[PDB]
Amino acid sequence: LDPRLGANAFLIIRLDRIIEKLRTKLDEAEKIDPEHFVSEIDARVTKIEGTHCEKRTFQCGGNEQECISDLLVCDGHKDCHNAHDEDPDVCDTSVVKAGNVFSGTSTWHGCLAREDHVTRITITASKRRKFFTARIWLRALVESELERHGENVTSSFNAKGYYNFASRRLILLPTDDHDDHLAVVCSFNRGDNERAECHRVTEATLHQCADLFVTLEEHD
Amino acid sequence: LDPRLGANAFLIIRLDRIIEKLRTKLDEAEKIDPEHFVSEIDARVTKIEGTHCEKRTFQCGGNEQECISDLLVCDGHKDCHNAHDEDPDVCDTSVVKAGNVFSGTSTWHGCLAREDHVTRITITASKRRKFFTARIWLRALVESELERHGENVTSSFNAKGYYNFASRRLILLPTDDHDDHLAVVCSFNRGDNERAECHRVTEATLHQCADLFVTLEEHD
Amino acid sequence: RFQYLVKNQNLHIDYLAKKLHDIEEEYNKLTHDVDKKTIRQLKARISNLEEHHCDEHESECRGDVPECIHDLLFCDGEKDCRDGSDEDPETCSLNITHVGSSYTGLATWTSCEDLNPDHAIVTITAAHRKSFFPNRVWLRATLSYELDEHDHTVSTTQLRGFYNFGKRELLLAPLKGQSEGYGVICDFNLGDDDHADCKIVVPSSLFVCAHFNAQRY
Amino acid sequence: RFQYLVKNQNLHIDYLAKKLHDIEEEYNKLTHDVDKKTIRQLKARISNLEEHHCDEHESECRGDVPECIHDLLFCDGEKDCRDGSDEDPETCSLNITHVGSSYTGLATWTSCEDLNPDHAIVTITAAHRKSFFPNRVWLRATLSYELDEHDHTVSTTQLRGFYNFGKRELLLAPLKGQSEGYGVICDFNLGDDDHADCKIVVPSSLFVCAHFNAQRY
Amino acid sequence: QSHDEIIDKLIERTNKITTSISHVESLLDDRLDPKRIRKAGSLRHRVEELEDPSCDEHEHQCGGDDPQCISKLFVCDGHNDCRNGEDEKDCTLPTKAGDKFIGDVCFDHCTKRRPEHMTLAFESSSIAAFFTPIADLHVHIEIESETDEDESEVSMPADGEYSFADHRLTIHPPEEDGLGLVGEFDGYNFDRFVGHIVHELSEEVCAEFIFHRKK
Amino acid sequence: QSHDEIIDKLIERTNKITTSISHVESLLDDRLDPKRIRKAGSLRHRVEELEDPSCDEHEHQCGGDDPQCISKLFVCDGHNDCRNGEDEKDCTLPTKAGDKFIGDVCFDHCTKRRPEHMTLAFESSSIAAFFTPIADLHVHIEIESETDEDESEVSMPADGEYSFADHRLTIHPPEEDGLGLVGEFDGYNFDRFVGHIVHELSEEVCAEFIFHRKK
Repeated sequence: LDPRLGANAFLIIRLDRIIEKLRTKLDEAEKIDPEHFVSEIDARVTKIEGTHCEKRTFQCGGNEQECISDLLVCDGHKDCHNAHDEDPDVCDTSVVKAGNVFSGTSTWHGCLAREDHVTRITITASKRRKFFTARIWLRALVESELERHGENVTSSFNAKGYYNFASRRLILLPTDDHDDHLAVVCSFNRGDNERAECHRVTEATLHQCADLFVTLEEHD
Repeated sequence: LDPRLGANAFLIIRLDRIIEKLRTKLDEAEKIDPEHFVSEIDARVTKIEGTHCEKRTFQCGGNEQECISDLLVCDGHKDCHNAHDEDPDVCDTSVVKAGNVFSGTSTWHGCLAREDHVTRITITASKRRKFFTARIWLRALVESELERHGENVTSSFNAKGYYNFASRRLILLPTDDHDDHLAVVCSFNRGDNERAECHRVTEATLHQCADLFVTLEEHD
Repeated sequence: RFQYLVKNQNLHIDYLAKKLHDIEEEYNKLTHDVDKKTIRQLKARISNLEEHHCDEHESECRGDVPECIHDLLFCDGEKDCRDGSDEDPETCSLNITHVGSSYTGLATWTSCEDLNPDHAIVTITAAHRKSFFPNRVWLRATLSYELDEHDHTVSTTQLRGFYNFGKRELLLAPLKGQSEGYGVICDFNLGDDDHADCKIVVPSSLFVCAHFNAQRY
Repeated sequence: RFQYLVKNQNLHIDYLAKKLHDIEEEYNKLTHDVDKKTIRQLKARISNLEEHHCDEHESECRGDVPECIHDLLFCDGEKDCRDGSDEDPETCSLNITHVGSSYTGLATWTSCEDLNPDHAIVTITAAHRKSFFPNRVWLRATLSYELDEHDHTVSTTQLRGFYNFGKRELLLAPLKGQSEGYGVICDFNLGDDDHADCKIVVPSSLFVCAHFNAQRY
Repeated sequence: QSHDEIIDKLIERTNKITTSISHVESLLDDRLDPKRIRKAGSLRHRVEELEDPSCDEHEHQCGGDDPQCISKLFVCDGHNDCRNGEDEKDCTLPTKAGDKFIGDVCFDHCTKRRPEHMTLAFESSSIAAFFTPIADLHVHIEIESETDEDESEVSMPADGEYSFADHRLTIHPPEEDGLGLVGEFDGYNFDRFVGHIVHELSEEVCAEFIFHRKK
Repeated sequence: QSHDEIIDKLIERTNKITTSISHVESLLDDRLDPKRIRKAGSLRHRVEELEDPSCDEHEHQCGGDDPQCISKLFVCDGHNDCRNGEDEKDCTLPTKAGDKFIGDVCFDHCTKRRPEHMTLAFESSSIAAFFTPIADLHVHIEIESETDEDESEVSMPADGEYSFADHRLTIHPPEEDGLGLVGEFDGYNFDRFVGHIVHELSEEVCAEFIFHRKK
């Protein structure tokens, strides 16, 4: 009657706190994806595991082992029979897709006067064809946060360049600016997609003036 | 204090009935072994799935497909390279081992006067060598429960015979009895080990006087 | 006191934990349920083995309807069938088509083999797909059979041929140019995959030179 | 009343059931943990690839101790090693020894092949065990490489040879009697199983006729 | 404080067992679980079909451990045939009422039009109070044909019975003609049943339709 | 009766959820579960080892998202080097006290006898209150040799330190001779550490022993 039923509640109230605390755990669980971490190691290791091939050649997949000249291989139509390219996993636009913002610390050799600091490469625009995998032409905004005499300032210049699917390279040159602050260059294979290894360089010299390791900032 | 702790008991008392009822389930669970049932079907079906080989020949295993003469094949030493025999699963003494009691209904053609009834074959003794797989010599007791004028009687005679590993056959002949009640013969491949298909027969005639399907009675 | 009655409550629990462990223990003793994956294999083994209605070179549509259509019509590209049983995976399957399946058994030559029946191995070397293709490959394989145990040698003839959906039968012949080459016929129809009733024939008359019941490998 | 308060209690529950389903649901959305079977594969891929101390034809005992013993001594039958690392399965393994493993890659001939580098396939045909034998097989295989795509033909030479435990290297040569036969050297040592650095050689001088990085199949 | 440290102990242990409990209740249900039963029993059937049969065509095999053959007429007298008690344990009558079944043709010598389909509606069904073994049915066999000239529709009514053991429903011919339907079940599994159209007297088969239960 | 039917309802539903709850708490623990962490982190290490290294030999790589190089001397000042906060989050000092480690020889140019084994007992260990980075140790290196003539036993005592970041304990040579031991950890995992016997000045390696922690 009243006891076994009015007490069967102190039993249910429990499940209420439980179910709630359980919500918190499902939140903690979403932060550690195993399937994600493992992927970090895979890429991390694959990064350690040079080219057999010759540069600006494309290495085919498991089945055979052949070299293909880059431009030819990214016809946009299948380079090869198999084809390595055709498989959806590589071609997949989304990860690649610009509009991302990349930040990171730029340690200088000190071609520039100024102390170490952060750079913030942010993709402004990006044309191709409709498809168009190989090559991605793009405009972007490069900022740095450096101190002048007086307070914190920000040196931004506008840049134009391209992304080479195969190259795993993003080249950003200055537009027509009086500043004409030197060109940034980033490569993919971090093994994360997110992350890239960059360097500030001069066109003419095509030396490396500085090392810059960027990371994609979360959009939200 | 007294409430949250004195009530946390009505919570534990529950687990007490639960854990108990749970014991009953673990008892119900031991009666249906899946891994057992499946085996019944396997054997049941394998029973449906004749010999390619010639009689009193032994069919080898998966690898090749060859026929071997029975006596030769159960050397006790390996007949063949592989060897089919040598593998522990077939040779395994225990299932085979006599001392079992087998009962079942004996439906007669009615060479015997008497109405249908039950027979109870029970292995008395069993010699071989120490090893000795092929052949198993044995003595046994055959009873029937039949009605004479007056009450229920039991006709028992003593028998001697052998079991043929390969034959999957158990032959039981009468000893020297005045009754000299006719010889029983059972075959294995039911596909259960337990179960066997038998027939009462005469030596001379080597006809079938009756059909008898036996089943091993549980020892406990 | 407070401290008190608790000292035993934790005991009544430390108790249950044991009465349960002594259960979870008696559980493991009793085996694990065989891997639905077992029943599946039975329903298979069984199903592979009764007649089908159709007279030769017709096969039934996979699904619920029995109905029989001529072997050939596969493929339109499109569902020949009303049922579209075809479109179902068990028909367009990868494994089935899959190349480089090998079948072997013990070949016992009526004809040739003076010696003691030797191991025969018919294995698929290549077989045409396109994309869509629900159907049967037209293929190339190799037939190898031991000379001897002694010799440790072995004949390996290359073959060409196809696989008949309707027939369930693998039909291979020597590619050529050998002029005597030998060929081989393997019938599926246990209904099983794995298992076949192969017979080494003479590519001429298709006359049985030897027979061997095969398994995969 | 009795009937009453119950009508809602079952509701408070029918409630929880939903707040939970809306959880177990948001759970499945988030993937399933990769099959310890994944990490294992990494530790493997990684481990296969650094030097070992030993100068040639010595290999280290499997276990905790580094220690290096000469390749040959396997087997006593008995543990050559103090450690008895041997006795452990990773050494006496079935799979490792296991016959009828096939490795292929794209052979690009320095030498012969006018044409466009073709598929090479070195596959094991038989390899001696006895019972105990922790060790390396002494074996027979076949080396096959396409003539062409066009031709659809293919050379298949039979080979003899062994596998060096210490070397991690597969060394095969033409069985005989061909007098020109070709042979093949495949090095394990990624550390992986699957993967090898094979090179088609001339059984004479062991001179590299062509090279092909292989995988299993 | 002193009180508190105490009190917490007992909760988290009550659950730590309530888990090990339902954990087993699962492993048990796994060996009883009904989907496994039928699936296996189904396999048994396939086997029961192979072979020269224990019981007769007419006769019913009780089972099982020990065989015994009794008449199909013979069960379900209400006396028990079976030690086993088959004639009374098979709890469910295959034959309900109201069911509609759609048949897909696949071999029709039998009619002129041959129809694509053929609906089978069960109007009434009653069992005699004394007889389990046979349930009497009243059925309407519907048909949507296209004739050359026009379109024709038909709903011929016919009597019929369903036999207990057989799972075989015989639909006495609607027609004077004495073309009748004879569908023999797997039964539950599947309500799908092969329907043979025969010459009732002859028992010549001349039309096969696979009937599926419409839900 | 009326009361009863009611009351039962709520129990069997409280559990039907208490299951779905702990069911998730499991799936969560599976993505946090520590055995998976180390196992993966361990993999990370193998990678950190490959390559021309971010930080120096001397310098310590903070991590991680953004690299930063600070001195090995430099952490663990107590000032924070790291945004990251490495110099202070790695909760545990590898170096305990009292531990015994058994080394199995495998390459000994170094001694005359070459011993099979070599026990390493840690007598005392103290960290200066200001210095995290370096923990000072006092160790007895025990040895059971067999000499030609007789049997000899030894327990030479030596000072030594363990460096924070390096996980490398340097045991200054017991001897005048200036043969010293230098074992560099994986650390926890494994307390197993390769022990190189070197000429302290030279840092010439001339003896390798794999040391295992005795429990």
